[PDB]
Amino acid sequence: AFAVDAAKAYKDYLASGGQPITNCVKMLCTHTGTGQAITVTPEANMDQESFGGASCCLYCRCHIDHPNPKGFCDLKGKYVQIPTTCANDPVGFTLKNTVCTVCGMWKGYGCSCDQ
Amino acid sequence: ASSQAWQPGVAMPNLYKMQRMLLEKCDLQNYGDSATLPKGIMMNVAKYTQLCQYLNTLTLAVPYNMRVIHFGAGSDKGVAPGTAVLRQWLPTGTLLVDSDLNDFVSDADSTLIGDCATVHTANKWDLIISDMYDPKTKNVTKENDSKEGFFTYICGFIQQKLALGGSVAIKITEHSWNADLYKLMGHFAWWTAFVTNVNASSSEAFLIGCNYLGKPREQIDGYVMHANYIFWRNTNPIQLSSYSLFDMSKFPLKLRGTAVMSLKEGQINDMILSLLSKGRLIIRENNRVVISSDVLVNN
Ligand SMILES: C[n+]1cn([C@@H]2O[C@H](COP(=O)(O)OP(=O)(O)OP(=O)(O)OC[C@H]3O[C@@H](n4cnc5c(N)ncnc54)[C@H](O)[C@@H]3O)[C@@H](O)[C@H]2O)c2nc(N)[nH]c(=O)c21
Ligand SMILES: C[n+]1cn([C@@H]2O[C@H](COP(=O)(O)OP(=O)(O)O)[C@@H](O)[C@H]2O)c2nc(N)[nH]c(=O)c21
Ligand SMILES: C[S@@+](CC[C@H](N)C(=O)[O-])C[C@H]1O[C@@H](n2cnc3c(N)ncnc32)[C@H](O)[C@@H]1O
Ligand SMILES: [Zn+2]
Ligand SMILES: [Zn+2]
Repeated sequence: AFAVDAAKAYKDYLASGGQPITNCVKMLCTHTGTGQAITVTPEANMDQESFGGASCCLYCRCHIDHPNPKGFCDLKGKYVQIPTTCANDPVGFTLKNTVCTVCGMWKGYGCSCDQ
Repeated sequence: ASSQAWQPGVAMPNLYKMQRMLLEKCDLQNYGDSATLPKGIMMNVAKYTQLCQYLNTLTLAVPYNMRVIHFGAGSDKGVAPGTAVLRQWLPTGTLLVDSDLNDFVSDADSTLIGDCATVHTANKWDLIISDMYDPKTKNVTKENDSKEGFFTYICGFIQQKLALGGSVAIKITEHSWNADLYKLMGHFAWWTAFVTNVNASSSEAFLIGCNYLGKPREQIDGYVMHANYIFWRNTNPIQLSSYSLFDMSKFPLKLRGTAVMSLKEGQINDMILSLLSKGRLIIRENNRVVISSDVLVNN
């Protein structure tokens, strides 16, 4: 029943004052995009930065199985939009937040389907 | 600032290609200088963006289900910044395959790890990008001679796996070059040596073969042409610039919907070569894409 819970171990490392995973690939874009969380092309707006998916995936960066029965990655081959205020640690941001299935935005950082 | 500072880079002028210069040491006035990049942008993101900005001005064939292979996509960082720019640049649906001698994580549809000499593929490709560079090239213990290594593989790969009408972008430097590679540029409708403005302080250049004809259009001597490239770089200092990176509005490659036909040997008349030269045609099979990596087994 064992399994390496790398998502947890990383937060415990960030709370332990650890250095966030670097070398996340920031993309050049107009910053006039939709603002959606995970897109097929950079969609950052004036308040976000677009990054290559693979570079922001904890599982891809650490060479460990993904938490999906098949082993499919939902970031690889796509672009993740990260608020400019949290762009110093994109991997940690994608682990701590979730995407709204209705508008496709970040809950608490764009999503407003509660309005 | 110069007029070409607002360009993504500079292409070797035609008059330098027609000279017969002897090989001299490359001595750039600004060698070592670093360009000022936009906040948080990696050098290879800026470099691939300017390359793609320039490729947008050429007669590239861009069909549906386009096939692109990217060699030397890894980095010491463990990520593939160049593959990220290509993914951004190529139309949705484009098949992107990358490879490198060292392990790395990529946004490519499929990644192969190992010497490029162990990579095999049943099908042809529409575009080939090589950023391969052997670090041992830094040890200059003798005359700058034509290099073997991956260049031998690349020359064979272009001749057997590049679709007619297809294009290539191969990275070279003063000492990382191959004479047979320059000779192949003559097998394309048009070619050039392109220098990005963000890395103008380097002897680095991307040899660009535009629209492969499968047959020589002009006779090129690689030893003479590489000497011509050095003469150009030595006599034309290029101002470092990242200006082209601030306008990303027209960046994505337009899907021309170039026709893909499976014509055979002996059906290639003059009209076909004319359409190939303008990127209006791609000649190759449209079968499933299969790639493999040889695995040597020892004790
Ligand atoms: C052009 N040039 C070359 N040299 C000398 O000749 C050697 C070999 O020359 P080169 O063919 O490597 O060319 P250059 O120095 O222009 O290459 P540069 O370092 O800019 O690297 C070009 C690209 O290759 C790749 N690359 C370079 N080094 C490595 C590496 N170790 N591993 C992987 N990729 C690498 C990178 O993508 C990099 O941007 C140099 O290390 C230097 O002593 C020069 N010396 C002076 N004083 N002035 C020059 O103008 C000059
Ligand atoms: C950029 N480019 C240059 N050529 C050829 O080279 C010639 C000179 O083009 P150039 O040297 O880029 O200068 P220009 O600004 O005066 O056009 C063209 O008229 C073409 O014959 C080209 N030929 C093809 N097939 N494709 C290209 O992308 C291409
Ligand atoms: C300039 S680095 C590539 C940088 C990459 N394009 C990027 O976006 O950051 C050159 C790469 O060539 C690779 N390389 C060198 N010789 C090779 C060979 N024979 N086969 C495959 N890859 C090779 C090295 O492993 C190295 O990662
Ligand atoms: Zn992943
Ligand atoms: Zn929502």
